[PDB]
Amino acid sequence: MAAAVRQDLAQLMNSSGSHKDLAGKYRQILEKAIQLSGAEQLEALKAFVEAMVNENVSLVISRQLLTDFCTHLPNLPDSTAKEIYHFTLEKIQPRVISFEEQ
Amino acid sequence: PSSTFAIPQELEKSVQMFELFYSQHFSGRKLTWLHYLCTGEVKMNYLGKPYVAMVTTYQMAVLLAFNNSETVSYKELQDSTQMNEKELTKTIKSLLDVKMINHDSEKEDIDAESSFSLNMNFSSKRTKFKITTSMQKDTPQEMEQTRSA
Amino acid sequence: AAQRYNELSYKTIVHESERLEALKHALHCTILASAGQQRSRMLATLFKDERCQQLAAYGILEKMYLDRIIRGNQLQEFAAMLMPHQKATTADGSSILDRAVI
Amino acid sequence: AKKKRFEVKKWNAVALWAWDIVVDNCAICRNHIMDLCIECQANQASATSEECTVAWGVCNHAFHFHCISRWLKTRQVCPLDNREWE
Ligand SMILES: [Zn+2]
Ligand SMILES: [Zn+2]
Ligand SMILES: [Zn+2]
Repeated sequence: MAAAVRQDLAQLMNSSGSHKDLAGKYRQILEKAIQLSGAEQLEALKAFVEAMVNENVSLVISRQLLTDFCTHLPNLPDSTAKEIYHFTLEKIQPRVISFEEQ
Repeated sequence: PSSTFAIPQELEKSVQMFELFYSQHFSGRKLTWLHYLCTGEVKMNYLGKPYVAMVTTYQMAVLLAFNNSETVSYKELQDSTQMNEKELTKTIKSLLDVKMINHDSEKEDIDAESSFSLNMNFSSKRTKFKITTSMQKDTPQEMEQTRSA
Repeated sequence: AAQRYNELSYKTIVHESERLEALKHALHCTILASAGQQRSRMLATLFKDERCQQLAAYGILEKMYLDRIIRGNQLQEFAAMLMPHQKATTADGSSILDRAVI
Repeated sequence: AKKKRFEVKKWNAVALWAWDIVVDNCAICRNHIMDLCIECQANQASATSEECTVAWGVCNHAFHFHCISRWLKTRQVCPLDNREWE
C-alpha cells in the first residue's frame, strides 16, 4: 500500500510532546527528507507545510521556517513546487492575516 | 502602531471569520482595521460555581504553554512574537510597578522565561486601600500621555 | 494610443529599439484608425521622421499624407504588416482597420 | 487552584483615524472631495462627500471637467485615473 511514507511521517508527528519536540523533529527530519528525491521528497514538502499549520507551533516559528522554506525553494522541481504553493495557500488562507509575508 | 500579536483561532473566529461575513454585511463599506474589540469573558467551572470574569493577556499564553508543555522559553518565544517595542518603556514601567502579575522574572531588557506562575492573586491586598488591580495604566493613562498630543 | 506611442518614441532616455518600437506602434495607431484632426497632426508629425522612413509602412503613411484613397494593394501590404490581434474582424463586417480604411 | 488565571480580556490601544481608503480629491484641480467645485456649479449636481466632481464608471477618469479636460487636450493620455477626461 502507498500509505507507508505518510504513515512514517505521521508516526514522527504522533509525539504529543512539546513544540520544541515536534519542531526539532520536523526541522531536522524534513530538512533531510525535503532535500531527498521522489515520493519521500513530495511527502516531506507536504508534511513540513502541514507541520507548520498549528498554533502550538506558534506563528513566527512557522513564518520563520517558511521563510527558510522559501530560501530552500530553488532545490525543488517546478510541478512539486506548484503543488506546494497550492496546498500552502490552502493552509495560509485560514491565517493569511498572520502569514501575509508568506 | 501596535505590536505584532499571534492572534489565535478564537481571536480569528471572533474577528477574521467576521471579516468573511462582514463582506456579507457590508459589500462596499470597506474595512479600517481595529483589533481593540477583541472580547473575552470567562465562564469557568474550575470550582463548583461557574464564574464570569476578566483577566490579563499573558497567562493565557502560559495556559497554552501548559497544554503543550510546562514551559515556553523566551528565546524561541521571542523569536516567534517580535513585538514592536514602541510603547515598551511605558509597558515596562507598568509591569515592574504592578508586581500583581505572577511572572517568572522581570528583567530590564529581556525576560528570559515566560512560563508564568499560577493564580496567586485575588482582588485586593487590603480593604482600606492597597486595593489596586486589574492592570490600570494602559486604561486611563492614554489621555494622560496624549495631553501633549 | 498614438500620442502615447509617438511621444514615447520621441524621448531619448529609453533604449533605441524601444524608441522605434513605440514609433512603429505609433504607425500602427496611424493606419489602424482613420484620421481625427489632432490624430492627423500626430500622423504628419510621424511623416517628418526619418526613422519612420526606416519603418516598413512609410508608403502607407505617405498615402495618408498625400490624401490618397487606399486601394487593396497597399491595404494588403500593411495587412501583411499587422499583428493578428490587430487583424480583428469582430462581427463588424470588414475589420476595424478596414472600416477605418473605408 | 484554578479560578482566575488570566484568560481573554477586552483591550484597547490606538488604531485608526478618517480612514485608509484614500480616496482622493480629484487631484488635477483639487477642490475638496466633499466640496461642490466650479465645474459642478453650472452643473450643480447632488454631490457626495467623496464626490467633488467624480464619476469612476466606464468614464472612469472624471475630475473637474474643464481642468481635467485641459490636462486632456494637450495630450490625450490623461493618466491620473488613466482615461479620457470628463
Ligand atoms: Zn463650492
Ligand atoms: Zn466643468
Ligand atoms: Zn469627487
